[PDB]
This record gives sequence, C-alpha cells and structure tokens, in this order.
Amino acid sequence: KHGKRYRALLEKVDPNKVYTIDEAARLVKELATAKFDETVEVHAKLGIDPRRSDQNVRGTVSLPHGLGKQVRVLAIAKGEKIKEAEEAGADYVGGEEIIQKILDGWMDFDAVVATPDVGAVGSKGRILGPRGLLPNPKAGTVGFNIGEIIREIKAGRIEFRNDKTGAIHAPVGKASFPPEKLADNIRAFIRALEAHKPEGAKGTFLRSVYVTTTMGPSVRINPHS
Amino acid sequence: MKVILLEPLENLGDVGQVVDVKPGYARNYLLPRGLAVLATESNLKALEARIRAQAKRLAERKAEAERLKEILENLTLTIPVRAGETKIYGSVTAKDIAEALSRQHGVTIDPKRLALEKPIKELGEYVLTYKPHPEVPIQLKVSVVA
Amino acid sequence: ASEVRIKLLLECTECKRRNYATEKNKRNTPNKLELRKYCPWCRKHTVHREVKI
Amino acid sequence: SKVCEISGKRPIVANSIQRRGKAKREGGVGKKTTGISKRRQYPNLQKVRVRVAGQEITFRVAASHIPKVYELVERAKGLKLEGLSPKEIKKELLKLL
RNA sequence: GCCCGGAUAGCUCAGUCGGUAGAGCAGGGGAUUGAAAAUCCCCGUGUCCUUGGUUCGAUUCCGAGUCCGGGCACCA
RNA sequence: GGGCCUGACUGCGAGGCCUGCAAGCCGAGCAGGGGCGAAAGCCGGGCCUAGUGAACCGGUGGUCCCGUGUGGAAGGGCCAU
RNA sequence: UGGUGUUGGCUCUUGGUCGCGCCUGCGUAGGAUAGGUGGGAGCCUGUGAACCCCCGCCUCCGGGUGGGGGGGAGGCGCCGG
RNA sequence: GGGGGGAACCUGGGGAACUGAAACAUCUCAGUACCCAGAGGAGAGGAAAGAGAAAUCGACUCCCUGAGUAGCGGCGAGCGA
Ligand SMILES: [Zn+2]
Repeated sequence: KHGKRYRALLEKVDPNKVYTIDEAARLVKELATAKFDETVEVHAKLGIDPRRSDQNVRGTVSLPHGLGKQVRVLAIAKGEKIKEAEEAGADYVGGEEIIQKILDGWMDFDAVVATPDVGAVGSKGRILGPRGLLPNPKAGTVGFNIGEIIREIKAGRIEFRNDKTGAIHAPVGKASFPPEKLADNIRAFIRALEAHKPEGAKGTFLRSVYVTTTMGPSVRINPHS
Repeated sequence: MKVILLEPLENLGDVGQVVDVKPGYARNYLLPRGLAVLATESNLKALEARIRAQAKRLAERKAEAERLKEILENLTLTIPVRAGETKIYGSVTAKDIAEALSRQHGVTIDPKRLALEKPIKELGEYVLTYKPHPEVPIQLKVSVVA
Repeated sequence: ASEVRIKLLLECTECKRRNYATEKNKRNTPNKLELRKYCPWCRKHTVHREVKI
Repeated sequence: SKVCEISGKRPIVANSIQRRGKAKREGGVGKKTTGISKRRQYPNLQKVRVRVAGQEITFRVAASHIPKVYELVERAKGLKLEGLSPKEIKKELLKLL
C-alpha cells in the first residue's frame, strides 16, 4: 500500500521513539529518498482553537540557512515602488497593470507582494486569493519597502497560519540541508511560534511536532530541544 | 498504598514486588494473612537482601509442594459419614478433609489451602484443586460414603 | 409605570456613558429612542441611543 | 462516640448555621442567617482489631489515624509482650505513642 | 439575575456537518377581461434577527448582542 | 392644526412659600452646550393641584478616589441608576 | 436521602478519558467522492503488475473501500483538466 | 503517687434564659449564671512558623494610654479591638 522508496523509509523510522531537533534532522535527509531535493517539513500540532477566532497563529519567519526552495515574488507596486520592487530579489514587475496581467492563467510566481497604497489589488482578489496567494501584510507580503520585503522573501522566509484542524505548516527547507543547517531551520519555526502564541488557550501550545518530507515519512520529534 | 508482595499474586504480581492496592484489600486481607508487607522505608531497606531469602522459603514451598504433590496425587480419600440414598445428612469442609488425611491417612495438608467453594452434601467421588504453591494446581480424589 | 411603559437610559453614542434616564411606552415606540442630549462627559450635545435601563 | 484512642480527637461543639438568600458574591443581597443551634461534631471513630502476641486488641480510633495504629503494631515488634493480657498489651501499645 | 427554545417570503416552517433559500401560503409582474371569473405561468419575494470573524465563499460554523417565548433564584 | 426641534438639558442658584423634623414646592439669574425664532424672546417637560416610599442591603454602567509592606488585583468609595 | 470515610476482591455490562490501529469526507466543475492546512514533480509493484475473479464495508450509485487468489510491470501524477 | 476538702481567686471542657433591640428570630444579654474536671497559693500565659511597616521590635504576664479608636452590626440595638 506504500512504496519501496517510502516503505524503506518507514523501515528506518520508529513510531513512538522520541526524537530531538538535532537527531531527527539527521533522519530527515537520510530518509530523503525521493527523486529530487525533498522538502524538510516541521509539521507541528498547535494547542489552540482556530474556531476561537483569536488563536490564529498567522505569521512568517525568515528561516536561517534559507530554505533551498523557490520563491517568485509577483510584485505589485507603483510610484517609485515599481523599480525598488524589481530589485532586491523580486522579478515580477509590474507593477499594478500586472493585476490585468493576471488572466488568470499566469501563475509563474511563488508569492505576490504589494505596497500599502494598493488599494486596487484587493477587489481584482477573487482568483488571486483562493490559492492562498493574495498579498496580505499579516505575513510579510505588503509594505512600502516592497523591495526590502522581497529581500527576505527570497531568503527562505516561511509563512505560518494555523488551520481548521489546529495545525501550522511551514517546512524548514529542502532535503539538501544537513541536520545542523536545518537545526536553525527547525528551531526558527518553533521559537517563531513561541512568540506568536495567541494568549488565552488551554494546555500546551504545541500538541506534537512531526517532521515528514516531500513523499517522506513522518518523524516523531521532540520540540524545545 | 504501596506494599511489598510476599507472594506471587495473580492480580498483583510476584513476591518482592511493591504494588499499590486500596487499603481494604491488603490491610484487611494481605497483611493479616502475611501475603505482603506495608511499604515502609524500613521494610524497603530490609527488603533488599531478603528477597533472596524470601524466594528461598518460596522455593521451599515449591519443593514440599512437589514431594507432597506427587505423594498425594495417587490416592483417593474416603469419608465415613452418615448420609442418605441421595443426600449427606452432614457436611464436609476443607478442615474436614484435612482431618481425613490426618487421622485416617496420616498425611498433613493445610485445610485453608484446600479449595472448597461448596461443602459437599452428596455421595461419590470428587476432584478438587489444592495449589500449595502458585501455579501449582493439584487435583485430588476424595470419596464420600455412608 | 407599566410593563408596557418601561424605563430606559440614554447612552451617549460616543462617550458611551448613560447620561440620562427616562421612560417610554414600548407599545407606542417599539424603536430605541435616540435624542441629541448634552453629553457632560463629551461636554456637547450628542445623539443618545436608548439603552435598556 | 468518645475520644480517638490514638489521636485523642474528642467530639467538638459546633454550630448548625442555617442561612438563606443569595450570596453577595453571586450578586445576592447577602446570606441572611435564619438560625443557629448548637450541635456536636463527632470523630469518625472505628474499631481496630489487631493480632499482637496472639491477642486481639480493639481501638476506637479515628479513621484518619487507622494506619497509624499499624505503625505501632510494627513498632511493637521490638517489644516483649507475652504472655501479657490485652489490658497490658493495649496499655503498652499506647505507651508506644 | 442565571440556564432553556425561537427569530428565514407579507405568515408558518425547510434549511448542505458552508458549495441550493426554499414547501405551501399572501398574492401577482404579466397576459383575459369595459369590470370580473376560470385561468397560463416563471413563481414574486426574503441580509436565513443584528455585530464582527472560519472560509477557496459561513442561513449554516464561531464570539458578542437584541427581541421573544420558558424555567430556576433572589426580592432591599 | 402645521413647521422645525428634543431644554423630558449639565453645573448651579439669589431668594422665598410651606413647614416639629424630614420632606415638599417656586425660582430669577449665571456658566456649558443647544432648540425654535428675523428678533424680541422662550425652552431646566406636560395648565395646575394626585399618579407614589426614608434609610439600610444589593445590582448595573461611569468614575479612577481608597486599594492594609510594594505593584496589581479582590474589594470598596463617589457619580448615574 | 446523594456523596463521601469506615469499605475489600473478582468478574457482566454500560457512560467518559486518553493510547493507539484503522477506515470516513462527493454543486457544478473536476475522469472519478476533493475533509481542510503544508511539500510535491514524482511515484509506485521480482519488501510482484493496469489487468480478472472472489470477499466485506461504505455507495452520495459515481463509485471508492480495504483483504485474498490468478495476475503480478503495469498504472497514474504538478503540469491537463 | 492518687482519691477528698478548701471562702473567694484561676483555667479547661459544657454552657442558659430573663433582659435590649421599646415586638422578635440574626444579634445582645454572655461565653455571663451555673455544672463538671483540674489544680495552686495562685493560676493561666510565656520564649515568635510573633508583631506589622519602620528594613522596626524582639518570650510572657498585668496597670495606664492607645480608644470608644480601627472595626464588627437586622450597618439596628449595640459590641468593640
Ligand atoms: Zn458622550
């Protein structure tokens, strides 16, 4: 019911064994048997209610050591924000007619940011939004320093936003990052949530912290280590 | 409440063990019967180096349970009492059967150790467990007659 | 007074302090009264919403 | 029901305080007392029969002090109590207190 | 005072574990007709009580509130 | 009867009437900020005389006054009710 | 009279708790049943295939579901939609 | 060694009502009357797990003061550190 490239990864995992941020990071790359640079994913379980519409852990963190992944900023900006967005990492400018460049059918980016002056980006919106890509300053994607934003957008900056099932989701990098490189990758999301804890909650803020990869097996890892 | 099991118990464990049972069970059942001990630090201290001795006397229970097992497996005890064609006018108990092995057969067993959930009121042969040592069940044929 | 003519306060719509107490016949006036009353707190006339006394 | 034979808990004199009304903490106007009358709180004494030196000894002891007596029992094992009668045995175990 | 039930069409109610506001009703926007009947119909229509959020959209799901119907409790 | 409006005001109050007290009643005028009016002016509920009940206890909101070693808080005070 | 101590043991069954192991999720669209939230262009089977049969579940009747046997290297996938 | 007695005087266990509240139940009378036990010429208390705001004191007992004060109170009567 599984794959020999994956079951052999389940061969090397212990279901109930406790793992640390360093020890499991040894395990994230060694079981990285997918036929490309996998994604090292720290799938944690947050101890808060999303139905309680104040325990929304929606934010980002520019993870150290980057992410090894691809971020393409479809930058929205005008009036001296066009060209300062075109530089510092972004490549999709622009800068407000590109909303009309959204057919849609033009999804060659990985993120979209726009300065606070727009404005004309929220309405047009309806399809730029449903794929979780509408530029929202809640997590990075809006600011007058739209070029500065995209500067750390390209620097492996993950977003986090809890879901209906009390879960938060941002992998720490690719399967090309060693356990010591991921060790800053790993903790940079845990302690990123340690400060974003929406106060008012019963029990631990972190139920569990699991680490799987792109097609890879899960990993029972111990947080705060 | 913690206690040091002086015996292997089916619902508790084995001798030397310290389990937690409600005060009624050990405190009215186990301690007075010597089945276990309270878990005092003094008894914890003396606990070590005695479990060798404790399992020594326990092994003695195994041994005499064995030489007594094989000795009392091959015999049927008869109970001369006064009973009817389909009814015993008296009754038999564990201590009764022990009296029968003692005064009639001479063998000495423990009456309480014998299993008797119903004092017999009918004639004939009967097979029952004795179990002097834990996990040492002994059937036995006792014959009740008039 | 009556169960049909109830008491009531008049919160200021802005300072949010009940500055006045009056009554109405809720039969006749099923709507929350609202009247420009001098808010001493706000220190100026201001619409006051009828608040349940 | 007399004293606890170990702790010495005697019955106490307490008050039956019959109150009414809602408490102030619950927004109530205040617990108006409807009447007070004396009563006695009794210790929850029990019988404690123990085999010491082939003797059975009964202790009307407080329940909270039930296990305590067993301590004395074990503490009695450094004692020479035979063949004393239950009077002397009981007085001795009390002496262990 | 607390806890319970409801608020949806001009009415009663349905009402996805959110993708659909609908069953009838009142009619009528129409067409017949000098008027009016049987009639034709799509149905007309509605914040799914209001306030904010979940959402790739929330009558629903969530917090707050309003009113109403009910019980329980106090009553200086 | 119509127009507009909410003075069915805030802080007060010279003075008085009535009166054992307590209560009760009238109120110029002043200031804040308004209503109507051209303004003069009036508007501190109702043509008036009944439509009501001291204090205590407590609730609700404001207050930010006190907050028991300190800071908070509990809890109170004061205002409105 | 209910809780509780005194006051225990076995078991039969029921209501919670947590483990786990699983299945479960369906406008249209979208092949099909799409539970979200993250990575995903890759996956799988000689740590035996698309295929066929048998078995049960769900079943929204389109189907999925898990298990066996012949089969057992043949299926899909972001991209297509 | 104890027993029992000792005017009042002391604890320790128990512990009223009349009366005041101009009724009366909370309350006050009052932990009083009285009963019982125990002592002793005294008893008790007595060497801080105290006081309580000063980084202040320093076992206990009793006098004056604090003070009718803080407070408690059908916030009444009263009680009252
Ligand atoms: Zn105001």
